[PDB]
Amino acid sequence: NSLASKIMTFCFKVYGATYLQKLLDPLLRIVITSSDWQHVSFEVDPTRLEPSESLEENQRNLLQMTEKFFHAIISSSSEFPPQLRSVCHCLYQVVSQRFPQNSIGAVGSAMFLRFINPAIVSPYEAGILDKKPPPRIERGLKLMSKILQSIANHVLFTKEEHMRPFNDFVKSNFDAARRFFLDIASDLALHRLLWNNQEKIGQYLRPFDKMATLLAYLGPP
Amino acid sequence: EQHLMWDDIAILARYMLMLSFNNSLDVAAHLPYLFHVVTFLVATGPLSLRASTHGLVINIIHSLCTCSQLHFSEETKQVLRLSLTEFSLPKFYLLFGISKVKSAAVIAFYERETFALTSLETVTEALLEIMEACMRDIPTCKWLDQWTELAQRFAFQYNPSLQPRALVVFGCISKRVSHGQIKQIIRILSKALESCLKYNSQVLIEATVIALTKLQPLLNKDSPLHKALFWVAVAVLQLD
Repeated sequence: NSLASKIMTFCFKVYGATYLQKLLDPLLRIVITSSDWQHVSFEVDPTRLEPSESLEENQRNLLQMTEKFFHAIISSSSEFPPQLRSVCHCLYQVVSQRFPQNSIGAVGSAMFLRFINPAIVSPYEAGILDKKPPPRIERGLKLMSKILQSIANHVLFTKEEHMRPFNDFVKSNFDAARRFFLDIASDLALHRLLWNNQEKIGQYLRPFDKMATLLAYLGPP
Repeated sequence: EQHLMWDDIAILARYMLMLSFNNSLDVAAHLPYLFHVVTFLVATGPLSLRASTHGLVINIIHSLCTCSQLHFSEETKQVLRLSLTEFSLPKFYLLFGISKVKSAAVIAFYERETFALTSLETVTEALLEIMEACMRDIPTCKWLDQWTELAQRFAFQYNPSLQPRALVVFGCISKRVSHGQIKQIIRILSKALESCLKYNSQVLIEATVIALTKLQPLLNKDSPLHKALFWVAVAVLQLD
């Protein structure tokens, strides 16, 4: 988390809120209102698994939910708002000056890590839902975002042994997300903030001096 | 301050402060001549005269923001408003040889900072940015040309007290220069170094070198003098 990292997440926030909200809310309501009928469980950690539930069955439940969630994101190119498409392309070109090889990967990871996945894990706090989903859904959404991040980072699971069974799923969807990233990446009391940090703006190495006066006239009122 | 006519100048500077608020009616014919007076006076003499001379500039800038005869743009007016703000800063107090005071006004109505020409350079470019901003809006004026002539006259003529100040100003304000003017400046530098064989001389050397600094961006692209001035600088550094 640096200032430029804050700037990027802010642009995703103020421009993609309506984008995420209308994209994830239908799938979430299908996961809660529907499929609450059965004992849907996404628990794939064996040491955490109840004796009554089945590992093979829960593993399928996770991949099905992850599949339609991933499909809805990849197929959402025609609904991507233009302000972000400008942010990701601006991010695409600047890194390409120093890392021209696979520079598109950095855009897609930050896209999923700082924008898509945090709203998937916590839909209520992101403003997408009216209340938190049931506890069994919250465990599945957290596990799904771990899979979706592996796809975005183009890296297999190598840490937790219970996420390796999904490596075949993430290895196949590598380039589908890579195509989606290549798509979206191609085309106030300010004076109160100014004067509070105005002290010694001229520490550099004309405009900083000029600026100190406007800060002293506007801010001190 | 020693000069045979110092009192006569000091008196007129006093009048000029009082007049300067009424100069809100006056400035349009005068503005160059007032900065010519500022240029010589800017930090000189007893502290009350310095305070007066700071006030003189403040009041002139304010007068340029409101003369009912003028029609400056919102950009030009904003530049002047920000200039008033800038001249009100402690930085400009030190430039005018004011230190140890809350308000220049109070003292206006010695601990000479032994005058640093770099301070006059700073003032002069600020007054130049004021004049330039205005001159865009008033195409029918001759102000900078008259200031150039007035400063030029005093820069080139022999007068140990004023000539350094004038050279600094001439250099700062000018928009063109000739090899014959540079010859006169470097001849002044040389004559000032002869006088060092025989403080005032040193201030004249500093002035000529500052003048050469401002003047050298003006010189013609194929002039030898750009290369020559590097050695003028080297020789100056050698002085210690």
